Amino acid sequence: SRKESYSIYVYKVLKQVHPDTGISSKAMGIMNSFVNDIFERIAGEASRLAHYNKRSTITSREIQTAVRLLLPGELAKHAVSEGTKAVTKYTS
Amino acid sequence: SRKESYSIYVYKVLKQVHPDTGISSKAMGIMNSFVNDIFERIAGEASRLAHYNKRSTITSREIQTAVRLLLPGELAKHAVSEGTKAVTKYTSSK
Amino acid sequence: DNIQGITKPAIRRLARRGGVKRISGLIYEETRGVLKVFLENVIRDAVTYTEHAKRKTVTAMDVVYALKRQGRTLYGFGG
Amino acid sequence: LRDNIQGITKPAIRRLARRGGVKRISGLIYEETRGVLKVFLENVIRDAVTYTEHAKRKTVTAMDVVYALKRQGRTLYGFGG
Amino acid sequence: HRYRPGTVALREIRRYQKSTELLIRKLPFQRLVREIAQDFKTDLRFQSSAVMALQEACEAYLVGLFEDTNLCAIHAKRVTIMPKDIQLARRIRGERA
Amino acid sequence: PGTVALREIRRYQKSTELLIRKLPFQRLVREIAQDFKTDLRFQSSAVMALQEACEAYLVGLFEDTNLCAIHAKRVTIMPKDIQLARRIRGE
Amino acid sequence: KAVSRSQRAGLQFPVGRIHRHLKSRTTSHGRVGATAAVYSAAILEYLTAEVLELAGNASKDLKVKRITPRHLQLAIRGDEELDSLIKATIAGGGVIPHIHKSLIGK
Amino acid sequence: KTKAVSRSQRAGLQFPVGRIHRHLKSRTTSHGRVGATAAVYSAAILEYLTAEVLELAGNASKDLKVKRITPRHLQLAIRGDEELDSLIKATIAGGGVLPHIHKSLIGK
Repeated sequence: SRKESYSIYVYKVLKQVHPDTGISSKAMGIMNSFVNDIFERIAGEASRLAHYNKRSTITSREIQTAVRLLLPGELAKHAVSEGTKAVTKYTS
Repeated sequence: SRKESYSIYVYKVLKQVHPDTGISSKAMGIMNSFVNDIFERIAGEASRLAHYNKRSTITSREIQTAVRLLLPGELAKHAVSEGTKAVTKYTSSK
Repeated sequence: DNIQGITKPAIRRLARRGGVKRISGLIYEETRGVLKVFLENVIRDAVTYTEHAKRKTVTAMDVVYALKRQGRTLYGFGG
Repeated sequence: LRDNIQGITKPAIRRLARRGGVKRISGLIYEETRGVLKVFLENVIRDAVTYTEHAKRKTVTAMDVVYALKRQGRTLYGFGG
Repeated sequence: HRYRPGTVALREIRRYQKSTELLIRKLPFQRLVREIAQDFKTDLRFQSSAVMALQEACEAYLVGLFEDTNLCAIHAKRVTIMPKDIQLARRIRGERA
Repeated sequence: PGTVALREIRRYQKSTELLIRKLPFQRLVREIAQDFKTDLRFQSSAVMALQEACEAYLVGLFEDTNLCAIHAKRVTIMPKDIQLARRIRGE
Repeated sequence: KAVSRSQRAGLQFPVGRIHRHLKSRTTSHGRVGATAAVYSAAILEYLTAEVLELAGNASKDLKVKRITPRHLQLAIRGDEELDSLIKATIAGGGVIPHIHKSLIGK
Repeated sequence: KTKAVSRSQRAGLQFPVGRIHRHLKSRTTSHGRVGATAAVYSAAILEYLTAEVLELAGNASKDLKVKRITPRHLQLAIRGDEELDSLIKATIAGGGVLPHIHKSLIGK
């Protein structure tokens, strides 16, 4: 049966930024772990945020707050400026 | 509007174990908070054993495992005994 | 400036509860540094939980949740 | 099993030390460091066996030890999860 | 009559280590949390009990930092605490470097 | 004099190999698990995932321990430094 | 005549207010009834260790009514516990006395 | 019936908007996972795999190799000032250590 991983999107993104470069298989497992750790931290914090405010859904703002808590510094104001591109394009 | 707290149950347990004694309104805030905190740790952590095994339903044998991850030393060995007694009484009456 | 109102004798009291006998005169202006950064790091989160819910007063629950997030929980004000 | 903590032989402790950036190691560091490593192993393999017992397995598996580490603030990237 | 240097420092330990009262003045700490807040969102308001939960958390942090600092000075043969002690304690607990 | 001990630092901070012998560490982890349950079997990747986490803890402790020896004006690390680094860390 | 599930377990704490609480922390799926009866009695049983160990404190000071300078001066003195509550300061609780052996006069 | 256009390409993203929705629902979440909140979440995941690969190949280049072996992660993830805060909890297996001799242990 199928096992499923993020392994292709990290490779796709590598060819976005370093078109000559590659990854060893052992160094893929790192990205395939890291990328789902940050998934869980955002899901867990966004879940608590909905609960504290006694909502049921989790709209964009329930995540933009979870990113603006969880990320340390310039990464917060960058990631917030990056995600507000994506939904602004999607809703056209 | 109205709020739910464990304020009555801690007093009811206090009178089980120190009959002459009582507890300040400043100290109730703490006990109610300790009870919430340990609840949220057990319930929040119990969800993860359901994910790791890909089971749907939270169950006694699952909670039993949460209160041997979250509790240290001999404290765990007592809680695990105490809760087993409680289930055995419940399931003998339904 | 308002940070200088964390007066020298107050630092001595805090220190005395912690059990220290004798305090170098450099510790006063250095300790203010660690208090000022600690308050900075929990007020960022408390105002974040405020701005999320659209209200514009920081509640006791906001500072409780901010402190809870950073591993510095308090039982007292609402667990 | 016999006495297998003695198999963390003195030179190996010196290698670990050398990585960590230390010059000179008093002779009492060897028997202290075995003490620290045995306490760490106990507190992680206990969790790893409780994750195993929940699933009715006998074989301890890599995800069990990774979940065991993850709850103590000591997350490991490299073996999944 | 006048005591020896040292006598009154140990008298103060046995006092402030027996009380549970707050050690920073109210208004001077209330001014500080407002000034640090208005740099992040202008025209806030605080609930009267929010600033108390700041103070009760701060004092309990400062007092813990000193308790872990004195451990360094004692190890380094001194009894006096000095900045170089705090920088060690705060580095091993991973806060600053 | 005093230089070859320093030449080892520049070696082991460049290599990323595991520094404890494999079989001796594997037999220790089998010993410590027996008092939790008899007759485990260990998956070959589980024993590795322990070792990778152990060495990374030990070497973090020697990094944090050295800082204490420097504080006492010494060079040599001593158990009283490990004890301090663990007490102040909260182990 | 309705019974209460607390009485069938033999517990003082609310077995059915739990259950309803757990059913709000649950992925998208349900929770067995026999969970509330060893969820509770492993929250009671910390009470009658948190309270209870105050025998060693409130009664020893000849004062009635538990107050916040206790629990502290206990929860951070008994040491099977402490590990459960490290993550928490106690408001208005102060600290246990010490003084290290090198600061006192020799 | 007018073909299909995947939610990723509509958003402008290389990460899978569909897969992530179906992961968020059936996470430890409450019972309503809005679809606009899987786009502002593929984005604030892909952005790290730029901001953390960008600088890593940026150092595989400097050692004159082609393929990013595992230590080249450690030498960024635990070298950039913001990444060192985001990944505190992480041990990179086979990742080595950032080299350093303490300035007081060198002689003269």
